[PDB]
Amino acid sequence: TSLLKQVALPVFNSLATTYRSVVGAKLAKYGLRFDDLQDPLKDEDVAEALRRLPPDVVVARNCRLRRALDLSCKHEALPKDLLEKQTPELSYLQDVLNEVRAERRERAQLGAPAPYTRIYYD
Amino acid sequence: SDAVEVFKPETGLTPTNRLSMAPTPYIKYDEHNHKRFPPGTEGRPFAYFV
Amino acid sequence: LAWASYPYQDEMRVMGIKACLMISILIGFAAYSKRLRWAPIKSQRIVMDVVN
Amino acid sequence: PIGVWSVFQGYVTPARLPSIQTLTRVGAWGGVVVVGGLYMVQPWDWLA
Amino acid sequence: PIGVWSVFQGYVTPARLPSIQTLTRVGAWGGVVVVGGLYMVQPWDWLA
Amino acid sequence: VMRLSEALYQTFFKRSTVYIPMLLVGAYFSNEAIDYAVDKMWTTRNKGKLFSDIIAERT
Amino acid sequence: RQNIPLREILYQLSPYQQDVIRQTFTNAPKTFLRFFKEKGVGLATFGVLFFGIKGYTEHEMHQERLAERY
Amino acid sequence: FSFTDATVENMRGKHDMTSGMVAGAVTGFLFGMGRPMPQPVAWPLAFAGAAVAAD
Amino acid sequence: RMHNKIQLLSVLNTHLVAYPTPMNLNYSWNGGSLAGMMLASQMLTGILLAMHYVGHVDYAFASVQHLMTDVPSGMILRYAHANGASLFFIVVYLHVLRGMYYGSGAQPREIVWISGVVILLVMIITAFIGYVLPWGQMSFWGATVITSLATAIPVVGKHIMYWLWGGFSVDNPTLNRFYSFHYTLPFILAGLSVFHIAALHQYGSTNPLGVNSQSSLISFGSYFGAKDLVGALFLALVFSILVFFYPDLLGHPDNLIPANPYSTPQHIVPEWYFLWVYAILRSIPNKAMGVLAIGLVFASLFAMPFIGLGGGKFRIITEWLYWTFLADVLLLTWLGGNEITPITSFVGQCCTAYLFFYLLVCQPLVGYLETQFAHG
Amino acid sequence: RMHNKIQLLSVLNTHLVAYPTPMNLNYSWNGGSLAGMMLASQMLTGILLAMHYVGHVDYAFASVQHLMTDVPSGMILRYAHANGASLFFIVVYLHVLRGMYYGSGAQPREIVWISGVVILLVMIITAFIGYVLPWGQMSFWGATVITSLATAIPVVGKHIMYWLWGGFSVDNPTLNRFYSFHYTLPFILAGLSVFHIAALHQYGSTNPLGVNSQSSLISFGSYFGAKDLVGALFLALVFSILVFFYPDLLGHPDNLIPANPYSTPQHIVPEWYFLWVYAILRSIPNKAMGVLAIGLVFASLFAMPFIGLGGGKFRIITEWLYWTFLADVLLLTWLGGNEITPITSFVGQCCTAYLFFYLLVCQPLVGYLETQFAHG
Ligand SMILES: CCCCCCCCCCCCCCCCCC(=O)OC[C@H](COP(=O)(O)O)OC(=O)CCCCCCCCCCCCCCCCC
Ligand SMILES: CCCCCCCCCCCCCCCCCC(=O)OC[C@H](COP(=O)(O)O)OC(=O)CCCCCCCCCCCCCCCCC
Ligand code: HEM
Ligand code: HEM
Ligand code: HEM
Ligand code: HEM
Ligand SMILES: COC1=C(OC)C(=O)C(C/C=C(\C)CC/C=C(/C)CC/C=C(\C)CC/C=C(\C)CCC=C(C)C)=C(C)C1=O
Ligand SMILES: COC1=C(OC)C(=O)C(C/C=C(\C)CC/C=C(/C)CC/C=C(\C)CC/C=C(\C)CCC=C(C)C)=C(C)C1=O
Ligand SMILES: COC1=C(OC)C(=O)C(C/C=C(\C)CC/C=C(/C)CC/C=C(\C)CC/C=C(\C)CCC=C(C)C)=C(C)C1=O
Ligand SMILES: COC1=C(OC)C(=O)C(C/C=C(\C)CC/C=C(\C)CC/C=C(\C)CC/C=C(/C)CCC=C(C)C)=C(C)C1=O
Repeated sequence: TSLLKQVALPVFNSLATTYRSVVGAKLAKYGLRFDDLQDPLKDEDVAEALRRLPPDVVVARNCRLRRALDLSCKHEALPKDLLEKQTPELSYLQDVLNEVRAERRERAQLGAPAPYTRIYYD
Repeated sequence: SDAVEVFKPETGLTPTNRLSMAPTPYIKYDEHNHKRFPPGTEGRPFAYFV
Repeated sequence: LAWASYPYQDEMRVMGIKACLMISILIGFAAYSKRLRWAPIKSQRIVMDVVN
Repeated sequence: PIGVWSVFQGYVTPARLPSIQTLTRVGAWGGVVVVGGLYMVQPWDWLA
Repeated sequence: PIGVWSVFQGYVTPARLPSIQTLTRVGAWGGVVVVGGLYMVQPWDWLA
Repeated sequence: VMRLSEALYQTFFKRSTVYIPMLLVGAYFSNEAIDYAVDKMWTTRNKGKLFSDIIAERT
Repeated sequence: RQNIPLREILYQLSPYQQDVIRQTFTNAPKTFLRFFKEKGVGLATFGVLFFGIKGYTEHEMHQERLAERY
Repeated sequence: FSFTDATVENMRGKHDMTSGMVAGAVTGFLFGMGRPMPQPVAWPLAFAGAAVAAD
Repeated sequence: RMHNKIQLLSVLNTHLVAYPTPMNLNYSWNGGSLAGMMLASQMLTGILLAMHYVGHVDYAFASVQHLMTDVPSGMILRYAHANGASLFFIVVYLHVLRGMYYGSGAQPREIVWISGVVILLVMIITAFIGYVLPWGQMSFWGATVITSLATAIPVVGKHIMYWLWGGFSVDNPTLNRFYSFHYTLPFILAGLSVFHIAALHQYGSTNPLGVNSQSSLISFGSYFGAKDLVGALFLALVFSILVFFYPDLLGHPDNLIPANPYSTPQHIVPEWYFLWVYAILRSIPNKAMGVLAIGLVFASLFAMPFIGLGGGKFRIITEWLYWTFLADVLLLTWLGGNEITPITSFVGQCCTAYLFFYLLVCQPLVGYLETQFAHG
Repeated sequence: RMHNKIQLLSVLNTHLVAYPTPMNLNYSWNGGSLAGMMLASQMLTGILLAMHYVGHVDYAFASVQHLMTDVPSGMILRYAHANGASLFFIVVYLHVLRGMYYGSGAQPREIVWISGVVILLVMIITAFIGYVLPWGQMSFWGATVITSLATAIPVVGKHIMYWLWGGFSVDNPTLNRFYSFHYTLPFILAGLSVFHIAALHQYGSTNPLGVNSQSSLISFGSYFGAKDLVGALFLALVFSILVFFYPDLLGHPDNLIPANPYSTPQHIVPEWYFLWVYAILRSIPNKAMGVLAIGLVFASLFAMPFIGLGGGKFRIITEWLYWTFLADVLLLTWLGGNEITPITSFVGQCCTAYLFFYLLVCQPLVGYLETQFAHG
């Protein structure tokens, strides 16, 4: 497997860049980013990564989500001057989330759990 | 009470701060789905009849 | 024999014509009352400091 | 997600899996179900 | 202590009772149920 | 632009106890008109085929 | 009830200060074309697969009926 | 165009110029949708006129 | 303030009037209210029909006819019940396909998906035993063919079959017990629906964008009551057309013949909403393997919130494979209504294999690749 | 906690395991769990019964006989379902008398009392129309006598009566609709029971001392599970005695005769739990006045949380008057099984007058005097 898995990575990278191009074209009309597509209810690591963030980053993420949901209700897209400024691949969460997942993988090899649970309501 | 100690805003001439210090009377709504009537249109609405 | 299988076909069709007419008018009236209630939301203005 | 995302994220390790003694004591409930079914149906010539 | 206990203690005065206008506005619902029943049954020209 | 009249508002719309009987009489007349239109269209289209046409023909 | 930190100005107009269904006639052809532009690929691949497999199956069934003849 | 033409043909029970005009109006309205406004009327007229000239 | 004084006002206000809901919900989020309305319609018209039906093999067909002709409004009630079952299955199938498209069963809504699969199984059993009640040819022979699948289980198959029948064949005790079970199971459906809805209100609905929506929530009662009324009126139009203009369109003509246990029809087929399961069963030339395949389909439906990755519009590979899955299930629906033939057997086998491939291979693996593409 | 992660386990834990209950509750607080057990038993036995019963004239009596002699365990099921109605009414009556003795409907538990009175009315209607179903002489003639009492409302009389009957006399349409109504009403009973229990849990139960018990509360699920099990075993002993040794003791022998509309029995009396209302009706020499008095009894029952002052012990005058009320009600129960005689008419009139006197004069005025004596 190692003989063919040396060059199976550039094909993965090309497919990933094509995928991100198409989806980022879809995302930019709503003013969203790739990291806004991660739900703290859907993943407890994302919920942990989101409380490790400074408050202005969280305020900006909430503002972008509110704008996108308003656009989705109105069946609209962003205007051309806003749409040309959109940066769908500017990460704000991937470093913190990668650190959180690495910590959870480290605790699991020693039999320890994660020091957080799912978000439980009511 | 003062707004700096109660609302605690960020400092700067951001778009939200400009409307907070001096709101404009020329409010623009979105008109892709509904066109507004002329402002100050009086009378009981025609939607009750409908 | 076709009458014997469906003895009330004429009455059913008259009732169906009345029902289709009434429901078709009510669809327009309900669409009107739906769009009236949702109008302050569909035309709201949100301004924020985010540009991205 | 919790089912296959946990296997793919590397969260399912041998140190986190249940022990072989735990699997022995949990799997002993299988004989209880067999004897409960035999008590309910009584489909035996076992009494002799 | 809601009911006869309120009137035994003196909590039901001439004040805190409904006004004549309030009773007339509530009393105007008597015609609505009559008209609704006549609309539902339709006994046309049945008044003697 | 088009707007409901004030004097017509103060009579049939301000109180629900006046609005509801007006609603019921309008409902009665609307049902009568829809019944009339449907029956007239059906009898005009199927003229000569109904049982009453044969009975009135035999007079 | 789930405090959300956010900075905004929101404006809303009375529903008796705007129209209700008049813009629905203007936007109707554009919305039709936008709907088919967005869902064109999925509806087409559904139609191609369903009608192609159904047509192939019906054709071969007719050939099977013809093969039983004398 | 062809489906609308034959549908109106079979619905009216006869062959005449009405089916071509209706099919042209439908096809031209399909072409003219989403465009500024001389065009959602002008294109049904052009396709119906092509049908009428054909007949 | 007034709803703060009574518990029943408070619960109703919280869960019906002031319940927060995402503002960008489209008309694909109306299937639940329509399914609830169709369940209420089925319960009302069934309760009204039960006052004239007799559950005996000498009077069942005759009482159906007498209800059709002599009972005032009995034809409307009978056609409304028989076609409301089909519209109930249409609305529920579209609801499930919405959930499959958006991946709505994912965390934290695993309980909602599992209670949904439970509801669908109860619905299938309810409709199947309700169809036997007219005691026509299809009603008799379909119950004979389907309850004879218990003999695929070895050793104790015929004993369970005879215990369910009450005898050596489908006869009067079968009809009486089917009538009691059929009257009973809709109330279990109402309870399951109440539990299913109260499970969703813990976290709320998902939105068409697939993002977190806690920043943009509006009251349910003021806004989504009218939006649900619009869809209810569109459903009432289709219901009126089916009841009054085409009442036997979705039925079978053989169910108007009285039941004969000594002469089977040439083409025993179920109602249309059981045809995909029937095609799965007929495609496999082994009764035990067919029953196992149906059970594995429903096990894969239960295991969706734990093996499924991939959701709505922004996850484009699974979004494209959804339409292939939809074409596959409609091909299974069409294949069930056709006779056994080598090409239909082959095509049914391939379609069942593709359904299993989509459920168990595409949803975990392709979902994981697109998560790595988007966020790796 | 494991129950803190699934919302179903949280509700079940909160309302059945850890629910704080006063520790000094005696064995007269076991009426409600016994009533729920009897409701569940009636539902189970009836659902089993409906698989062998045919709801048509000229088949109903024969289907009950085939159930009794040919269905395995069918005699046990029928006798259990017949005597379970009697035990259900015994338990619910003792529950109501407990609430009357302790003043259990007072503030803040008025909704609990009102929902109980609604449950009692639905229980009465359910038991009556279920008693019509075997189609004997008592069934037919009791259904005739009770439903032909709508000719007391002026003008709109026989119209309502003929619409109830589906004809001009009690016949096959009346039996056929009574089967559907009787099958359906116990699910409304179960839902109303769930609402009734949920209304009590807002404030918890009263105690035999009649004081505030917030300082001395213990867990329900450990301490009051075995205490309910003891009373359930006593009820099972009485139930087993009634089923196996005296199965027809509480019934009427005339209901074993097939119904004859042209021949009436000598004495037409209902089941024992309907006898006090029958005595109130039969004592007054006017039909409209008898129906008005029957309605006034239940209106005074609804008004009891808002007019009734006075509880258990430490309020001794109303405590003593409770025993006169109990004797009055038991006398009315005895009088309903007798014949119409001038002395029995006079005694029944006096008993009805004292029942109204206690419900409407003693409970407010004597209770107010007790409050003025104790805390004045
Ligand atoms: C022998 C028996 C004769 C029976 C004759 C009647 C058979 C059925 C009627 C004819 C059906 C054929 C045309 C159907 C058109 C339906 C509409 C449609 O497809 O549009 C959906 C769809 C619309 O997309 P949307 O508008 O984006 O939703 O159109 C397409 O995307 C095009 C579909 C083309 C694929 C199907 C082509 C026909 C398959 C035939 C395969 C034959 C295999 C031969 C192999 C053996 C050779 C020896
Ligand atoms: C998650 C699992 C999902 C499973 C999905 C199952 C399928 C769901 C969608 C099915 C669509 C309905 C098809 C029903 C008829 C199938 C007939 C068949 O295959 O056998 C042919 C069958 C037998 O043919 P033969 O045995 O081959 O001769 O023919 C018939 O019985 C007549 C077919 C009549 C078709 C009527 C079509 C229009 C009915 C109304 C449509 C309403 C659409 C939605 C509107 C309401 C919106 C709320
Ligand atoms: C309390 C609720 C219900 C009652 C009392 C009830 C009762 C009945 C009765 C008495 C019949 C036989 C009369 C006839 O054949 O027309 C029947 C038929 C039927 N019921 Fe219901 N039903 C109920 C709910 C449902 C539900 C929820 C479904 C869901 C699919 C359903 C599906 C059917 C079907 C398919 C038939 C056969 C109709 C035919 O082909 O004639 N029923 N029901
Ligand atoms: C009698 C049958 C059913 C009723 C009355 C019902 C009712 C509802 C209602 C009212 C909603 C909220 C809004 C909506 O999405 O429409 C909902 C959501 C949902 N239902 Fe159903 N449902 C039924 C069957 C099912 C079935 C059979 C499934 C799946 C196998 C299912 C899965 C779901 C899911 C996953 C959601 C959450 C979707 C979301 O919020 O994005 N339900 N249901
Ligand atoms: C099927 C019928 C009924 C069921 C299942 C039921 C159930 C219960 C249960 C489980 C309790 C709590 C335990 C207990 O105190 O026994 C309770 C309490 C109570 N019930 Fe019932 N009940 C029924 C009928 C009634 C009726 C007919 C009435 C009154 C007319 C009534 C009035 C009350 C009251 C006032 C309480 C509170 C007693 C107190 O805490 O002092 N219930 N019920
Ligand atoms: C889902 C619930 C129930 C079902 C399906 C049911 C079913 C039946 C059936 C089929 C019969 C006629 C057969 C026979 O009489 O042996 C019957 C009779 C009867 N039912 Fe039930 N029942 C239910 C609940 C109840 C309840 C809750 C009560 C009382 C409050 C009740 C009281 C009676 C009585 C008194 C009879 C007359 C029995 C006799 O004298 O033979 N039933 N029921
Ligand atoms: C945002 O999401 C949501 C929706 O989507 C947009 C909804 O639509 C609703 C509202 C839900 C509806 C309309 C579905 C109906 C609910 C259920 C549980 C269906 C089952 C109930 C039945 C059949 C009741 C019939 C039985 C009765 C009355 C008992 C018998 C008694 C008598 C006949 C007297 C809610 C709360 C919601 O949050
Ligand atoms: C015309 O006829 C026919 C039907 O009908 C309309 C059918 O559907 C089907 C085929 C349907 C399939 C394969 C899907 C539905 C399958 C099953 C097995 C339905 C479930 C019902 C069963 C097992 C009957 C037993 C009933 C019980 C257990 C009562 C429930 C009570 C409790 C669990 C306590 C066929 C062929 C048919 O030709
Ligand atoms: C010998 O004779 C007698 C009987 O006979 C054996 C009796 O039993 C009774 C006892 C009956 C009493 C006191 C009245 C019962 C109460 C009511 C309201 C009458 C029943 C009403 C009916 C049947 C109307 C139809 C309604 C139905 C079936 C259900 C309605 C549905 C809902 C509420 C959802 C008496 C007195 C009697 O002397
Ligand atoms: C004053 O203190 C209190 C008491 O006094 C000590 C009580 O007694 C109770 C209530 C007691 C309860 C709830 C237990 C009694 C049982 C009831 C009401 C129901 C009986 C049911 C049984 C035996 C089993 C039913 C089984 C099934 C399978 C039906 C369910 C159906 C499905 C899952 C589909 C309460 C709340 C209380 O506060």
